[PDB]
Amino acid sequence: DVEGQDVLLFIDNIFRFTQANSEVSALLGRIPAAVGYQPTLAEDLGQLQERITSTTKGSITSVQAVYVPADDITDPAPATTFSHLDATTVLDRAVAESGIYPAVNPLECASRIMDPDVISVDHYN
Amino acid sequence: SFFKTTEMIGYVHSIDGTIATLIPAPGNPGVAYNTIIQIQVSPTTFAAGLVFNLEKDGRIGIILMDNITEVQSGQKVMATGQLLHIPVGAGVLGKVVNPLGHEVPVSTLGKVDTGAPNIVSRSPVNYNLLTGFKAVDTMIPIGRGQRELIVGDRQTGKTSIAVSTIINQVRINQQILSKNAVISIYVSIGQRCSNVARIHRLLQSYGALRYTTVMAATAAEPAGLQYLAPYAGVTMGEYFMNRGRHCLCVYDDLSKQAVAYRQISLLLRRPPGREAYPGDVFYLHSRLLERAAMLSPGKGGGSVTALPIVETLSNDVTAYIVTNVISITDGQIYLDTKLFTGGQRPAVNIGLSVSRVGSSAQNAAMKGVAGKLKGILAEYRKLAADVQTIPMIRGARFVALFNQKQPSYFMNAIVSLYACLNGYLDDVKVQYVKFYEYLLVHRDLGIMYGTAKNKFFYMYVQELNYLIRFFTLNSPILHGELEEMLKQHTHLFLQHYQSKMNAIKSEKDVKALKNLLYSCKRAV
Amino acid sequence: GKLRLYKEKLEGYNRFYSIVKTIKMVTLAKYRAAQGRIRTRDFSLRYTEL
Amino acid sequence: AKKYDLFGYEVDTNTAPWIEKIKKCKYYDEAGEVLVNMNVSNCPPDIATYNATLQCIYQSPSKQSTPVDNESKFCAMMDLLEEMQHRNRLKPNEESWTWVMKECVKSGQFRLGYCIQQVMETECKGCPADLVKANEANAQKAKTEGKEHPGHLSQQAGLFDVKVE
Ligand SMILES: Nc1ncnc2c1ncn2[C@@H]1O[C@H](COP(=O)(O)OP(=O)(O)O)[C@@H](O)[C@H]1O
Ligand SMILES: [Mg+2]
Repeated sequence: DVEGQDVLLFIDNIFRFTQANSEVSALLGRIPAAVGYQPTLAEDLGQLQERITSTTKGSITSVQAVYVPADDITDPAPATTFSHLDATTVLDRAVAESGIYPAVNPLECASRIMDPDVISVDHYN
Repeated sequence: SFFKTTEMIGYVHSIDGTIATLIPAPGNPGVAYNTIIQIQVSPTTFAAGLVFNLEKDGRIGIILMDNITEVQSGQKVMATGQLLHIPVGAGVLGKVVNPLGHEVPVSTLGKVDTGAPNIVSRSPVNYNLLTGFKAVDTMIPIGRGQRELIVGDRQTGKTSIAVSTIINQVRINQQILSKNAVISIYVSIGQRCSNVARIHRLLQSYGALRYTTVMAATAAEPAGLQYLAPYAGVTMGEYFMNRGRHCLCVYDDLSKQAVAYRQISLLLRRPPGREAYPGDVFYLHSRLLERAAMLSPGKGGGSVTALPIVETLSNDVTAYIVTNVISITDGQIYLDTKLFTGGQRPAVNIGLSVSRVGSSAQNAAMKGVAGKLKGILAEYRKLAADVQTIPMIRGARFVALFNQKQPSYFMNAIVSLYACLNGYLDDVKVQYVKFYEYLLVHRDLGIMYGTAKNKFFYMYVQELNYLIRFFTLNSPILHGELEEMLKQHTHLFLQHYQSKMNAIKSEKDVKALKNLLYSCKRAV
Repeated sequence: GKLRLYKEKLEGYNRFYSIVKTIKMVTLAKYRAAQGRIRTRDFSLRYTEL
Repeated sequence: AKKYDLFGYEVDTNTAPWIEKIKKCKYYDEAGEVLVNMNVSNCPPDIATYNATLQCIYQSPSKQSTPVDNESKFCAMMDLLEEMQHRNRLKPNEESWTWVMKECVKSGQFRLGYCIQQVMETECKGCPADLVKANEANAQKAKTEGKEHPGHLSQQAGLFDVKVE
């Protein structure tokens, strides 16, 4: 905002934010939602992740790590995060153990800029 | 808007993020249920809130909406004594708006809390609503006033198919009488902020903002707004419905609304049940979707069509929020993840998808071709599991035709499907169907100096669209003239254009063939 | 977790049945072609026995 | 004389008051707003009402003060026919399709005119002549002046080279 600049942000790990809030939320006396997380799980990520964005003044370009607990991608902590992201990188354990590193399962992955308008036609095809 | 204060009902006692409870002021006035209340954050500014609990003590449970950081304990609370009304009309179109009604910078009011039309108020759905997709408009046809669910995983094309349905209306709406124009209302519940901006620009570039208004409650904004966002969306549509006009309502998505309502319910100590949701989470979506309807001739004959989106986690329909919305809506449009990555886009799983009022909803012309397609694809799917028959050839071409990025015009869709039905793409190979379809719509081979001689029927004349809708293709007026156009197009395409494929077996020509064919998938 | 994996185990057997049913049905066609024989047979090797 | 709706309640057949509202038209989008107001007051459009609307589509300019993008009196006109035939269940009489033929020759869209005289001749067994020669005049007008089709699209020999845009 102030200096007006392109900046990188590196959050390792964004699950630990949600998990940290899950500890206090129990002791604060809130009733837990699905899978024992705080009821404000979507709202906690909302106010944090919305601040991470490219404004007119400058530009944040945030890489984040997301822990998938028990390799369960349907869990609220990653599932809620997926909606916020521009390029979702999904790492699979079976791909890692087979020998392929990095362990990126390309079918579950996605990117917004995977589009003939942004990247070249030869890239997309 | 700036709401109307009346009486100072109490003081703020506790806050818990976006929820609060009040203590009543001396006298114990008692605010009415489900009404707006203004909390004085400063002498000049207020902060809105909705009443959700009226306890025996005199205490009043509040759902915070505006200026949540500025709310504090001990602040004064003024009451409206009224249900939430918002700005509604034609003047609100082409703008982004909150559930409370404030415009986002980038008209008589109407109640958000309203009962749905009763038994004698409604009528059977007859008017069609074109999504602009050959897969949908044939097999899973949506009628005006119908509630058609969109389900599937993340990045399966749930938003795109809903947004392109709004964009498909502009070509019709521009040409038709404004009485029958489909005014759209895209509700964005719990989404990322930049996603709303990209949809705004995408709607603006296709001229959709003229016939569209964008309800918006982003992820930054609180649960109170997200909870109320689909209700504010329908209110804006009901104006057009009750005043004899047809409307469309997209909720993107009801999954994030439920999570926002669960937050509100849990924070106010409402007893939770299945997957920690309250008892009335079914009632939440039910009273929303039932307000979408097709009214009778006695009350204008207007409509609000609903396209609720509901995200599933790894193709799991057994989840509580997903199973609830399926039981309310009139069937669904299931988007499979394997079909998306496989190639088929939109990735519409026809076996899983269904429209409960399909036949009556379709156009007379579209009903003619589509009735046969159900018989062909049924036999093709069975024979594919278990030597090429006529159904096997023609069935495979339909699958190639269903792939499309942007929505097709009704004339350009139905003719390319009619060609495949009567078997004009049998000699044409499966990979060259999109090149065949492109040369049918934009270009024309008969007129391309030679064997033309048609008196009226051509594809460049887009105005024939509405004559086809009246008379159908299978009719003495257009049947003979249409079958000329297709006979000229096939014979010339097979002779002059498809002859290249036996030829082209070299570097820089095979690649040129690919780049040509890949671009043909996008433009229908 | 368990809800997804037991479904994917069940989806595994569904693909198993469909592929094995393809072998079943294909070998019926061969069995129909092959049984065009039982009506004939045997009389061709009369003097082969001697 | 008497009529009933789908439930069986009484319906207002008094059409004549709503007809004179459509005559004071000015711009043809206002005719639709009247057609809404009849249905709202349990008074379904009569066969004469649709023809009175069809008249206003022909006579006036387009929607209202400002012009809309890609105006089409024919498309607005043919939508109204689809409403009366399929949904409301009313066969358009000889007057209905004569208003359609007038708009083809007036705007100059002769290619539509060829299709709709075929329609008007068949089924409803009537050839109005007056407009047939006026339509055929516009057909010859396109041929002798320059060319009848788009022109730039037709002549350009594609074959492998076709622009995708
Ligand atoms: N019919 C289609 N053809 C090609 N690409 C599509 C189609 N529909 C969606 N997409 C692509 O898929 C991606 C995700 O689409 P989106 O509508 O955001 O899905 P979801 O709402 O399920 O996340 C986008 O980048 C979009 O370009
Ligand atoms: Mg989406």
